Parts: sequence; C-alpha cells; structure tokens
Amino acid sequence: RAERWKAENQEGMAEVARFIEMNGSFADENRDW
Amino acid sequence: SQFTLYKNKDKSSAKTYPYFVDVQSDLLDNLNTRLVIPLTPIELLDKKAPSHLCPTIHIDEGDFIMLTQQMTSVPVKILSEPVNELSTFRNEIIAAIDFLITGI
Amino acid sequence: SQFTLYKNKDKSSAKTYPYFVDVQSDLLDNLNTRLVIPLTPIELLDKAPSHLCPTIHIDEGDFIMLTQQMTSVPVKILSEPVNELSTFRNEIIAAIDFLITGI
Repeated sequence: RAERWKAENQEGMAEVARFIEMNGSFADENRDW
Repeated sequence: SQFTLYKNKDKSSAKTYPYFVDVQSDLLDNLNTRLVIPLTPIELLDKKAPSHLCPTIHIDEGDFIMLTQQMTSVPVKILSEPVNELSTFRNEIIAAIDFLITGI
Repeated sequence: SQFTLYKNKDKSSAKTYPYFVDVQSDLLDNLNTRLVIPLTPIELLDKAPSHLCPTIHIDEGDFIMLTQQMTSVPVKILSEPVNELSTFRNEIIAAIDFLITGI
C-alpha cells in the first residue's frame, strides 16, 4: 500500500515543505554547481 | 520520477551539466524537492573519473559521466524537461551512491 | 571525518541550519567536495516523517536531520568541526537508504 503510506505521510511532508519555503533551503544556498 | 533523465534548463550550468538524473524514491514524490545527480559529457573531461563512483552512461544524448559526488537536492520545479529514462542503470546508480557513503 | 559535525558558516542559512554533518566516505576524501546533510533546531520545527528525518540529540541541542536537503558542498566550507555523530551513523545512513529506496 505505497499509496496509503504517501497518504498517511502527506501532512508530515507538507509541513516540512512549508517550513523550508518559510525558512529557506540549505541545498540551494550551498550547492556546488 | 526515479531514474528519469532531465535536460538542464539553466544556461549557466548546462554546458558542464547538460542533464541530471532523478535518484529519489517514487515513494517520496510528494516532496517538492528531488535528490538528483548531474551528468557531464566525456568530451569535456580532463582526467578519468573513478568508474565505481562515477559510472559511464551511454545514451542517445551521448556518453556521459555520472558525477555522483555532486548529488544534490533541487526544487522539483527544475525537473521541467524529461528527455530519457535510465532505469536499466538502476543497480549501478544505486551502487554508486552507496559507494559514496560507505566506500563499498 | 565522515559523521563529523560542522558549524554552518554560511550567514544566509546559519539561523535555520546551524550545523551540517558530513556523510561522505573517508575513502573518498581526495575529492574536493563533500556530501553533507543539514540540521535544524527541533523547537524551530512544529513532526516530520521520522524515517526520512532522524532526530539528533547532542550537546549542541536537539535537531532534525533534513535528509531531503542533502547536498554536495565545496570541501572549503567545512571550516569549523565541533562534534561528531558516529553514534547515530546507522540512523543517518538509513535515512539516505530510505530517501533512495523507500525502504
């Protein structure tokens, strides 16, 4: 039930995404190319 | 999508890094970022790259070295032009990443 | 120096990401770049998927490792080593496994 796993963890991921949008991304600011 | 190859739309880095391959599990496709690895043309190389870490990838677009050590997280937005699929290289791509973090 | 903890000297990201950990094999230390994963204060984040974002309890504080923000950086920015996370090596690598295999 890979789809159910995605469904269950949707809010967890969304929260993290909103966190990175509101606080900036480490990768983008430190990426070497 | 995992192992899908994308054309680098960034003019500043497109020359050295013409393409990048998505190496992130499809299970996590709800993320708005993707772990990707850039490919560089063999015709631009000064020296040979260690093949265990940087496998040679032969495709329609040409022959490339997968610069595994330069794997990075990028916004899903830049995955705008898929051009190929590298699922047949799955095992070596994974083994390359595993080598990078284990030395095995 | 795999699993060595570094203080973030990048001013534009230091507040959200005060530290990052080197996850690259010591066998490949001849490379001029390093694969690293940033840490963010847990009290600064309000419950990420545990399998993807391990919790780090260290002397510096309590952090979430943002595996999804893993990136290659110039070896130059590893200027300030302050600790090491070898005790969490399996949790750290497992998170990468998960990122790539979904297992």
